[PDB]
Amino acid sequence: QAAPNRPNYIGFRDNFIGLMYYNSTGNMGVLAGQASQLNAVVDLQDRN
Amino acid sequence: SKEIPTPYMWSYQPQMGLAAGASQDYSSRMNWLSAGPHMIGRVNGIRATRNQILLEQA
Repeated sequence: QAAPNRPNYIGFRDNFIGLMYYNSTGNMGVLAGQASQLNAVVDLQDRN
Repeated sequence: SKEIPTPYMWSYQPQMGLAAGASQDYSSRMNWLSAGPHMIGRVNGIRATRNQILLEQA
């Protein structure tokens, strides 16, 4: 005897979270001026 | 650093009613590290007011 399997749907996440390293210093991404030597995005661990 | 210090805030003792030993204020600081000259001379102009309000309040 044989039953159909337990279905799933490997899709992308809701609203494309889990694709960008947010809020985690350690491979963190920066908006800045081109000649600025600065950030405008510094992240913290507890912030979501 | 030495000139505009972040003020020592106390802590309340509920049992004895005395002062529980103070601590550096570490929960109101601006994150001015991502700022050029036209604001880090403004942020230091803010802390230099709360270090003068707290002396005209004391």
